[PDB]
Amino acid sequence: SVLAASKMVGAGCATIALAGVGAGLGVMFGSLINGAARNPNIAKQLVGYALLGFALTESIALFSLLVVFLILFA
Amino acid sequence: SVLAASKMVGAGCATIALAGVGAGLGVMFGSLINGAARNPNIAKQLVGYALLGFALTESIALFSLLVVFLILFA
Amino acid sequence: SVLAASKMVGAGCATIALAGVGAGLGVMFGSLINGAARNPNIAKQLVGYALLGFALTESIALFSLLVVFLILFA
Amino acid sequence: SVLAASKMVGAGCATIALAGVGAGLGVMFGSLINGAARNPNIAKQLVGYALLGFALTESIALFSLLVVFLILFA
Amino acid sequence: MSYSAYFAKAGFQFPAGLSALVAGIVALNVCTGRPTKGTKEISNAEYNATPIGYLQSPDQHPTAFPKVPGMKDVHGSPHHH
Amino acid sequence: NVSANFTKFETEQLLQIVATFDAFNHSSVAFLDDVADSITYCNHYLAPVRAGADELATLLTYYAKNGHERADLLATVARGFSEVSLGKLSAAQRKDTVLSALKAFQTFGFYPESIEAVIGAALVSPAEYSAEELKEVEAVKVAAENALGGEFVLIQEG
Amino acid sequence: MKLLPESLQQEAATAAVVASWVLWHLDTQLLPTIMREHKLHACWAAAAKRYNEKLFKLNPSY
Amino acid sequence: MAVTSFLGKAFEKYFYDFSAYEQFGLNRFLSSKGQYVALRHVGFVMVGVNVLLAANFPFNPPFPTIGMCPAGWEGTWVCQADKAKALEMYKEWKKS
Amino acid sequence: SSVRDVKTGSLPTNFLTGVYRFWRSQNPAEKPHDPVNDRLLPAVVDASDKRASIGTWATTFFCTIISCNLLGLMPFNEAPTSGLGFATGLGVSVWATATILGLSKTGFKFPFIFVPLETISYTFRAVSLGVRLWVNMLAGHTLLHILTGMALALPFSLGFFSMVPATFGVCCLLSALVGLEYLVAVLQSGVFSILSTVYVGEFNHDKFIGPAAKIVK
Amino acid sequence: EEEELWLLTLTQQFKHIQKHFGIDLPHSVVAHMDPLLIKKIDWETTNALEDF
Amino acid sequence: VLGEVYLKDILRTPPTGAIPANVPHPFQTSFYTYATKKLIPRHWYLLGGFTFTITLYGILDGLRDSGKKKAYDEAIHAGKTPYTAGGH
Amino acid sequence: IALFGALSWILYRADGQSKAHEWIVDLNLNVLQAAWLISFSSLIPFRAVYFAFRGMAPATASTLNGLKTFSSISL
Amino acid sequence: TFAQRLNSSPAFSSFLLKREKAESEVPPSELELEAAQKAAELEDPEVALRTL
Ligand SMILES: [Zn+2]
Repeated sequence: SVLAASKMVGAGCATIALAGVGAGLGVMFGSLINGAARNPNIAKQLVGYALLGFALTESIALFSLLVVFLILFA
Repeated sequence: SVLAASKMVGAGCATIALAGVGAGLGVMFGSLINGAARNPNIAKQLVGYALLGFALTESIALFSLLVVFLILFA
Repeated sequence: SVLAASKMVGAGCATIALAGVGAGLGVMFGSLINGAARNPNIAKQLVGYALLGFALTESIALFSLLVVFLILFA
Repeated sequence: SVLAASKMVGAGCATIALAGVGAGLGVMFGSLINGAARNPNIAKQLVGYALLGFALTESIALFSLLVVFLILFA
Repeated sequence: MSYSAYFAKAGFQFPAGLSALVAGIVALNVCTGRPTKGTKEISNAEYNATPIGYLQSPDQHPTAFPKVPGMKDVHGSPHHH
Repeated sequence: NVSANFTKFETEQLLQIVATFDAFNHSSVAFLDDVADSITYCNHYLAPVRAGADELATLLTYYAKNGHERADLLATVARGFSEVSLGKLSAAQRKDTVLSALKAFQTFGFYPESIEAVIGAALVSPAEYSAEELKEVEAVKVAAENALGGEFVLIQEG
Repeated sequence: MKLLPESLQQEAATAAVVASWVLWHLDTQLLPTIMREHKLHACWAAAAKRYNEKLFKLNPSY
Repeated sequence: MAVTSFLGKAFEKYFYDFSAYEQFGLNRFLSSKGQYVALRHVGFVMVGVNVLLAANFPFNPPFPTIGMCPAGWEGTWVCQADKAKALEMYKEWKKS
Repeated sequence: SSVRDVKTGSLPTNFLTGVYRFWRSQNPAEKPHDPVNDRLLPAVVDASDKRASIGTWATTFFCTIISCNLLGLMPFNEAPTSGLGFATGLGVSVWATATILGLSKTGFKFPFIFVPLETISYTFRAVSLGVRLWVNMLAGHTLLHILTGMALALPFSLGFFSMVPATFGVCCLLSALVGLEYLVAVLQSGVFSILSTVYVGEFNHDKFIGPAAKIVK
Repeated sequence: EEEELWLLTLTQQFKHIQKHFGIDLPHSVVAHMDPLLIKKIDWETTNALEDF
Repeated sequence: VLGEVYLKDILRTPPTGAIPANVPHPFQTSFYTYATKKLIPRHWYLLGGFTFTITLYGILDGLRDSGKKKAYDEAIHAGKTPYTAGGH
Repeated sequence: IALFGALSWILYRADGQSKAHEWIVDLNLNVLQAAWLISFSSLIPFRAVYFAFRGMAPATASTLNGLKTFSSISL
Repeated sequence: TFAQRLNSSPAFSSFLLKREKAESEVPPSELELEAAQKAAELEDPEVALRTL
């Protein structure tokens, strides 16, 4: 069971990328607050961009988690 | 035996994703403070955006917790 | 035992996640000082937001400390 | 055996490279929100640059993921 | 007056082609080509030879509210190699 | 039957019916008015756009042969003539359609803004047109220039 | 926990059947009704001025 | 005489008229109505999980215990971590 | 052969009108150089004929994906989208729809080492579009199952009515997680359809057959 | 009263539509009252011009 | 005067006798008109995408079945059990 | 048919959730989802949601602007 | 008024809108109320003939 042991170690080392994607997502949402404070008249437009931005940013998390699944339950 | 030991090792290593989402949440709430200082008349609205951002950022945080509890207990 | 030894190493690796929590907390409090300097008239209100943001970031720290518990004593 | 064990460990180490890609996507989309709040009349054009920037950042994620399967399934 | 009683006259009605949707999903779930999950296509002589309980594998009959995770309702084929 | 319930008929059905009634010399005044009323008022105003310019030219030559003048129907079926519908045709069929439409428009004395897409379809490729046909097209071109209020140029690619 | 299903083609065909039914139901049952309401209101709102001026010109009652 | 008419009217009277935020006078204990809705939500979750656990028990849980038993089954057949050993211990516990 | 009667101004009609007009507004038509009149109307109609129905396709994908995503949150129910084949079949379907449209624009012709790199960068949209929505649905259900077990363990090993504050806190966390799953269901349906519109609007562009001859004044 | 039927039926039909439209008017009553408008609307949905 | 015969199928009043049947769209009437007028001329790209994904996933099922049968073949050739029985 | 098919689907899915390996967390996920279906009946402002959806469609967002009285008068 | 007609519509007979009134979302104007009163007064056609 050294393979399953390395599976646990590899998945635990695999989810480090969620840190970077969370820092980026917090940067993007803080800029959404900033851009709404600069120009609130288009704020409901900006939130849309934010959601779209969060969208693509989230994908980099899920390609992390998929590898975790490909490590754990493949 | 070796498997439970590596489960401890991996569930510890998976936790470090919480650092980046903590940094992202801190950047986002600091930008909430800056945008509330720059424009208090929409400040409550900005808090809502922060909470929205908080929710989405917490998803990434909870994703990391998922792998911890997929390694520690599963 | 190698289980308790790996519990020590995993609790250390889980404790690493407090770093980004402290970094985002420092970023948020520095932005509190900057937003109070740009606009002191609403400054106490900003402190409220700061404490709010602090509490939500502490949730992540709580979760990280939770994982340390679940490695150390479980 | 030990080789497949190292495949799991190296795949988990190789998908750490998505952290900076997620952080860079977050910085880029946050700048998109800031630039659209700054000049909304060209905002659609900025979204094009964002997609262009996205198309040249996630390729780096491809160069991680192409390695990951090369660690896993080769 | 109003047309409120005219619309209260008509009862609940399905979406217009829902029977085609349920027919397509059922025809995808029953016309697969492969046998049912868990089961194996055996010969007719083997099927007529074995009793009921020996033909049922224990993995396909889980206990309804199991006191222990992994309880099976039937115990199949004690006669095996 | 067509004159009884003309409101039910669509434009494509009326164009096929008018093509058959134009192959023979069969027409009444009431039938012509009911077909024109049905195409103009009872049908969508972009239904000549989905027609194909040979069907519309058949209808135009039908109304020109029978002498029935309906300026609203002419303004409706002039919409179907464009670069798109004439470009859908083959070269001989486009020449026949342009000659039929220009002859009918000169008969009625009606020169819409969309006659030039007919005229241009004869002047972008004047290799298939004979000299008397080119004289006919230039007669309708000068007449449309006088009616529309300007001179006829071709637009290039840019 | 398994990532892959018993047949990927069966699940893909289920998604295709569900989305094609939503496409047919949208184009056939929903969008005609939607456009009947919307294009009635929009045709009246787009033609109010021209319609009332044309009917004012036709009306001999003034 | 009809059942579904009375069921609709009764569920309407329970949904709209019956309000335990004012009937029990909970405006003194709780601040607002939305706070009561949140606490009634979480109380519904708590009562539901306790009814499920309380419904059928004692059993070996498929969910991971954090090394804690129910204080009456230290090592009988409920806290067993290995499942086949817990199954045979359940059998010799069911023979009693 | 008789159709049903519809009340004008029903709430589903209004909701689907707003949804269709949204996904239709995502790819707007280009303004021509000439003023739109009866000379330009067949050019406008042919421009609408050459434009793909991305409003109908995006409304289709939005409605089916938000229906399955919200099916995941009904009791006794899992999302079809949390299956791998379902969600990634929808993703490969949108990518192949965009690719088939773009190939048919180029005369059914398939497309200096920049071309395989851009080919892999374009081909990864087929993976990303389905894996994003499928991964989000799978992660949310998996996180809830792991979280539910911990919550169940707290009253299983500490008494049914003997530990009120910790059970209350962890059920607050679970309830906030299910509310987040509602938000993620709606968001991932909207994200799938927005990325669908941009992927097909990369190839929606076509030639405007305007007037080739005109009267100048 | 040479043409009062046509004007008065226009007034009555639009008054009924405007009175009932977004509230409770059925589609059948609309397609009865204005069948050619419903025909021209159905032409747009048929010929893929439903967003014209 | 302007009679009722000029208004016959053009312009009607609100119904006094009974509410009529709803007029069907041509797509609600027949699937052939929907298929030949709008499903094939407009939505054949989406249908080709569904056809491609079903073809591709059949190819992936074929690859998975080939790999699984190969593992089963070398497992029964090695003399060992291909599957773990388990405990009931 | 709809109510009996929904009840048969609910019973069949609850039976299959009982048979499942993590059965108790399945039956508690049902409680966690039914809690939110309960709380949505209390939280959502259904009148404001109705009129927001009325504003979503242009047919219900405005009044019919059509035939005026002075044009179609008959003296 | 438009709000009264919305209250008499089927949508406000449904279960989630039984106790709601459309006036609370958008109240009718003073012109709309006086015109509803005037139209109710003119619903008698003999009164309309005498008034005109
Ligand atoms: Zn589940």
